[PDB]
Amino acid sequence: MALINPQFPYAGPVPIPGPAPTETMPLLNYRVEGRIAGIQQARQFMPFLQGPHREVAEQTYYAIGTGIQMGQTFNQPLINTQEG
Amino acid sequence: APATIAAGATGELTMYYWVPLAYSETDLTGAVLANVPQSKQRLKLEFAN
Repeated sequence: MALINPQFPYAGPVPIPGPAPTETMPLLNYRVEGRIAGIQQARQFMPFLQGPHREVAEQTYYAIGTGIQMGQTFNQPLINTQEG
Repeated sequence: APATIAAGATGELTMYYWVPLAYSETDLTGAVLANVPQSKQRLKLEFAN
């Protein structure tokens, strides 16, 4: 967006020496076929386990029984003959 | 390395080299799959004399 100087104008570009025209043109680089080499193993001996863990520990229980329940020799009360 | 080993003295040297395969620790360009049991790798090292 330059302003044209009317007192000192200039013309378009003139030819100048050039950079040997084939040396600015590249070759198209020619890929050969390739292979991810080797026979891959199916599994890996991992350093960490792959499953979930638990944040807190919960107390577990198992039921037990008591035993054969016996009789008893109670201390027996007195007879309510109007004193009680 | 000691800067000067005198006449009759002994100097101890230590050097570390990083031989790169991947470009960086976040760019894996150049890394090698090595999960192949029958295909070995090889790291040839010539040392001084």
